[PDB]
Amino acid sequence: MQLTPFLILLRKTLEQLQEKDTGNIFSEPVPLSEVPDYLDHIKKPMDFFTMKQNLEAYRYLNFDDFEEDFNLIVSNCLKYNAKDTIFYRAAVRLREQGGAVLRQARRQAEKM
Ligand SMILES: C[C@@H]1Nc2ccccc2NC1=O
Repeated sequence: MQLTPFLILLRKTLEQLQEKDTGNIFSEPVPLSEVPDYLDHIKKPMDFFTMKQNLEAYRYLNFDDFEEDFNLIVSNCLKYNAKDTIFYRAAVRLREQGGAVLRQARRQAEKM
């Protein structure tokens, strides 16, 4: 498999995932200024801006490593926030809508 078409696919997939995050609540790292306790139990924060930087640093060389960091965005949010919050439900919705995006992208990758 060739590297450039694969990264082109990951770039498109990342854009499709960001489109599902309409509030842009996962676009950038969680502000530790407003959430000073966030690192107490979130051992690896993740967000789409960080994912873009990892992508361009050639840190995602297979679909699973890309998908793992997306799942981290979701799982961090479910962990930190109470179930009755907008944040928690936004993570549920992203898990649902992003899973469909990821399944189609992986089918495209496996054709390579
Ligand atoms: C991910 C999401 N972002 C955020 C921004 C500002 C305050 C708290 C949060 N908590 C979150 O989980």
